[PDB]
Amino acid sequence: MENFQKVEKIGEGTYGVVYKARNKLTGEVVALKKIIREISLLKELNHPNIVKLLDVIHTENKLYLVFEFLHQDLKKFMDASALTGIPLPLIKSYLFQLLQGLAFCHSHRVLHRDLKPQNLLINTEGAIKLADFGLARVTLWYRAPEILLGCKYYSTAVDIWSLGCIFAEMVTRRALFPGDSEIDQLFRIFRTLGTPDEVVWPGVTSMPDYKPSFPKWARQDFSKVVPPLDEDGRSLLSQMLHYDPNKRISAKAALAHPFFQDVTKPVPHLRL
Ligand SMILES: Cc1cc(N2CCCS2(=O)=O)c2oc(-c3ccc(O)c(O)c3)c(O)c(=O)c2c1
Repeated sequence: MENFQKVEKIGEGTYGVVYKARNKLTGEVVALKKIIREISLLKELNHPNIVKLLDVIHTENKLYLVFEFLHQDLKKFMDASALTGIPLPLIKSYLFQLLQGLAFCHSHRVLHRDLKPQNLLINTEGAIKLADFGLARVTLWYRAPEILLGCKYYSTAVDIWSLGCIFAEMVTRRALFPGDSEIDQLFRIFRTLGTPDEVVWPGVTSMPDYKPSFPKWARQDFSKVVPPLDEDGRSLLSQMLHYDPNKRISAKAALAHPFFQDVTKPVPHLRL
C-alpha cells in the first residue's frame, strides 16, 4: 500500500522480491516482501527466534508481507568470517536459539520446509531468527533425504536435518552436502552417511523415488565429517542427521543435549 516508501532492494526471495522499506505512519523500518488463511495463522506464530510478521496486505493480485527488519543474514556472516571462522560459543548460541525457534513452530504443527543460511537473520544483540516461516505450506543443499526420496507427507524432522546441515557448515566453513541437482544431492548424502537400507531406515526401499540401482556407498567415520568439533557436538549432529525421520532427534530433545551445557549468548561483531 501507499503507506510505504522503499529504501532499497534487499534481495530476491524464494517467493518474490524483498525490499527494505519505511512506514510513513508508524515511522518504523521494515522488510517488504512482494508476492491467506495460511498467512493469517502465521501472524499469531510469535516468538523471539522467529522473524515477526507485522502485516499482510492483499491488493490486485499483488500480495505484500511486512516483516520486522534485521540487518544481516547468516550466509553473509559466514562468508565475512570464513578465514577466521565463527567462534564456538557463538555457533552454540545460534544453534540453541534456532532449536528454540523450531521447537516452538513444531509444537504448533508448522514446518519451515526450507531452512538455509540466507533465511537465518541476526542482529547486534547476538540473536538469530527464522525467516520465511510457514510460507511453503533453489538450493537443495539443506533438503532432507525423505523429501528427496519422494515422501509427500514429510515431518518436522526435515527442519532438523536442515539445521543439522547448517550447524556443520558453521563449524567447517564449507557446505556439508553441496548438491547441484536432486540426484547429486541424494548421492552426496549417501557418500558421507552411507547408502541407507532397511537396517538403518525401515521403509526406505519402498519410497517413491528410491531405486534398487542406487550405488552402495559406505558410511564414512563421523570424525572426518566436521572436525575439529568435540564429541558432544559430533554426537548431537549425528542425531540431527539420522536417516530415519522417526529416529531423528526432535528440537525439544536436542535442547537437552549435553552440548548446550555451557551455552551462553555472546555477540558477533557486525559491520552494517
Ligand atoms: C539483509 C536481509 C536479507 C533478507 N533476505 C534473506 C533471503 C530473503 S531476503 O533477501 O528478504 C531479509 O529477509 C527478511 C524476510 C523475512 C521473512 C520473509 O518471508 C522474507 O521473504 C524475507 C527480513 O525480514 C529481513 O529483515 C532481511 C534482511
